[PDB]
Amino acid sequence: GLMAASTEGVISNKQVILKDYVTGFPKESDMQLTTATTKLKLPEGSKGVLVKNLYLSCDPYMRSRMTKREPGASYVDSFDAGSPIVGYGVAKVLESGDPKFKKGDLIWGMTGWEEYSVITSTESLFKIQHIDVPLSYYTGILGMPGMTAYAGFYEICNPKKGETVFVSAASGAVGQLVGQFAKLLGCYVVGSAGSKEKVDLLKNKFGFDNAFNYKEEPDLDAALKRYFPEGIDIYFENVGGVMLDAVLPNMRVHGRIAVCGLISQYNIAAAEGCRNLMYLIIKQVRMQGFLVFSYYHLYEKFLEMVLPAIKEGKLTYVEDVVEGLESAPAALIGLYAGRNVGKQVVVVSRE
Amino acid sequence: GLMAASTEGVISNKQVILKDYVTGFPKESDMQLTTATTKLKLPEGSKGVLVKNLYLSCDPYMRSRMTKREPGASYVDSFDAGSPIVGYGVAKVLESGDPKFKKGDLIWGMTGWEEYSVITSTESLFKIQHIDVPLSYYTGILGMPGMTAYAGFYEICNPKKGETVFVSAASGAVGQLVGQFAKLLGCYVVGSAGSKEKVDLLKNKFGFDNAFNYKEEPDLDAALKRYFPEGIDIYFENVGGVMLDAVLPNMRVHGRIAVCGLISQYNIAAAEGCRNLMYLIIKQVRMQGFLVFSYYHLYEKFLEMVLPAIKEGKLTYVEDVVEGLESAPAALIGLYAGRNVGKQVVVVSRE
Ligand SMILES: NC(=O)c1ccc[n+]([C@@H]2O[C@H](COP(=O)([O-])OP(=O)(O)OC[C@H]3O[C@@H](n4cnc5c(N)ncnc54)[C@H](OP(=O)(O)O)[C@@H]3O)[C@@H](O)[C@H]2O)c1
Ligand SMILES: NC(=O)c1ccc[n+]([C@@H]2O[C@H](COP(=O)([O-])OP(=O)(O)OC[C@H]3O[C@@H](n4cnc5c(N)ncnc54)[C@H](OP(=O)(O)O)[C@@H]3O)[C@@H](O)[C@H]2O)c1
Ligand code: NA
Ligand code: NA
Repeated sequence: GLMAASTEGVISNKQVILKDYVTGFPKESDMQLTTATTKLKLPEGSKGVLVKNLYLSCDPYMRSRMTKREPGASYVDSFDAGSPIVGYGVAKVLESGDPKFKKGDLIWGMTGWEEYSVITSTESLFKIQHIDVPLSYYTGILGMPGMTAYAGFYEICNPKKGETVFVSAASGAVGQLVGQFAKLLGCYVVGSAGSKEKVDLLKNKFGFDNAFNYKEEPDLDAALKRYFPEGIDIYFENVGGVMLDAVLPNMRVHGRIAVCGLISQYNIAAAEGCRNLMYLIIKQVRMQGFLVFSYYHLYEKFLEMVLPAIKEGKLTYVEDVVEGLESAPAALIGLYAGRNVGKQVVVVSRE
Repeated sequence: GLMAASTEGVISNKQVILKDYVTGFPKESDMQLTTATTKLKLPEGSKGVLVKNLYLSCDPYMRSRMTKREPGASYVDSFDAGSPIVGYGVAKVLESGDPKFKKGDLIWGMTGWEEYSVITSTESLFKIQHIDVPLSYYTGILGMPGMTAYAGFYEICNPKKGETVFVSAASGAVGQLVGQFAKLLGCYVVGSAGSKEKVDLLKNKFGFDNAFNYKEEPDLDAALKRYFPEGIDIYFENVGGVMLDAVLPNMRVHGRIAVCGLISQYNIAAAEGCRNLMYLIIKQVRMQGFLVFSYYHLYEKFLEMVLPAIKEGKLTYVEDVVEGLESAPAALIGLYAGRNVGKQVVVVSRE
């Protein structure tokens, strides 16, 4: 077989399309791998960038964008059926209408699930300077998940030396950093995760004081009392559901719950009830939700702290890396089954 | 018929006894009116007071004390089966072992459901000085409920001029004050209550901007959008249950929920689930429980503000007054049916 090159400079652009809006849990077959065509040229008048995508993030929030809604009651618009999935990634600039960015610069920000994207505005892109770390880190510890852990722990939890900290989904992109931040502060830290592998990772890689497999614990209250005989000062909440109900009676007086996520609720049409809210009164607890995008003014301050800590080996990170856009649908769905061990990354292209 | 006076100075002391611990909703027949005897003499060595009870408070928390528990996981010990109900009241000192208190002084604090009580310690009693108000006010606006409204609204809600405020159980002991405090601050204030009488009281007596009868609203979300077309900055939560679920999607960004009470949950063995907690994240809401007893250091500051406001007619109060200890069981149970119109008081004796 033989394929002539295009005399109009057309090349192939593989894409992951959302075929149609999703009800309940997403399936691989809700997405379609396709091959489009592109002339690698920016639209006339573009103030944006034409990029080659290198790495894509799989992030839990992305399921919410697969449900059809009008712009509102969500912080962000639905995906468009028939168009590529969009999400955070790391890309190389091919052409720019903004002279801040030149060919060969590396960026992170919202991009398409495709080999090549046009991003119409640069105002929400970050130009990468420090490349003495794996570039995939700018989807996790040096991107949106790392900023989430930094904001949620240091700005919402009011953490103090000697406090007790519980983290759910603790081996994941956000949780693995919260627990390290807490350990470095001098807190007692425990995490919950969904397998022996992830429990062992918490104790051995991340230095949590203890951890347990929630899927093997018939009695979550008894598990939390095993590790917190005098209660929990801070709950960093990533999951919601039965774990939140089990936590509430185990909070300390003036305890805090940072409500980062509620991933156990993301795929069911009607959420489970939280039943132990009386303990917010009895223990005088502050339960506070937050959105990372309200804290990006702190990003440069965050990088000034975390880059040298990674270099010094004070902070570490575990990524789950899968190869190719072809892998991306299964990697995204896998978040809701705990398939990922650490932060889920898709490698579209290393260069 | 003829009854000789006792040659040992014994007199009759009517009491309301808890016959046995309560499961589910309390009944009048869970309590027993009885006549004991007393020699109005303090025990040898007593550092406390012998008092004549004048007024008793019916307060929602009292149901929790009718369930048997070990000392813990509740901020206070169960009632004793076979002994008088205890709760906040207003009393006259007959005899004292503490010379701070003399015969004829008026106090408020925790006392027995009886004509005469021995209170073993004075450390938690307040000696009343200002008697140019109804003495019953020291069970409500000048007692524990008034302190609750002051602390919860001014210390937990971070209220600001022009903010939107929603109050549940808004015609009750606490809620009727929160809404007045909010109106005086320049907030837009709406309240929910369980009857037309109480709705009309909110608009006409307390100057709320609006109010509605939750028992007549099939769609609580639609009712809240009627009164809050741009959402709720502060929810002062007294009820929990379906009202909390309806509020959450109607919160404004950086909205606050002061969790004072959850009375819809007090009598059912398993609480209803709160299902809309995702909105704590989407709207970045602070949902914070508190206990009035952590704020009694502010009581003298509270009285310096509220006494002149009551005298000037800036603040008003509505009490539901029933006559006699014989009325007390039905008045207490009535709280869980909304029988009370305003703060529920029992008159044991006017002097
Ligand atoms: N507020 C914000 O701005 C913000 C930003 C970023 C992330 N978040 C939230 O933070 C949380 C963590 O995100 P992440 O990126 O770090 O994800 P992640 O932990 O790397 O991956 C998701 C993990 O969720 C766990 N999980 C999935 N379904 C579950 C269920 N039904 N019950 C309990 N655990 C379940 C799984 O771990 P196990 O194997 O341990 O079950 C899975 O590996 C998510 O809720 C996300 O939405 C919020
Ligand atoms: N955190 C603290 O330190 C503290 C201190 C004091 C009080 N509190 C709490 O504050 C709340 C109000 O106390 P309060 O003394 O002012 O009581 P209150 O409002 O004077 O009386 C209770 C009222 O609750 C309402 N209610 C009863 N069952 C209900 C249900 N199933 N659904 C909805 N509403 C229901 C009724 O009003 P409607 O006719 O309008 O239904 C009833 O009149 C209570 O939850 C109490 O426990 C907390
Ligand atoms: Na501690
Ligand atoms: Na407002």
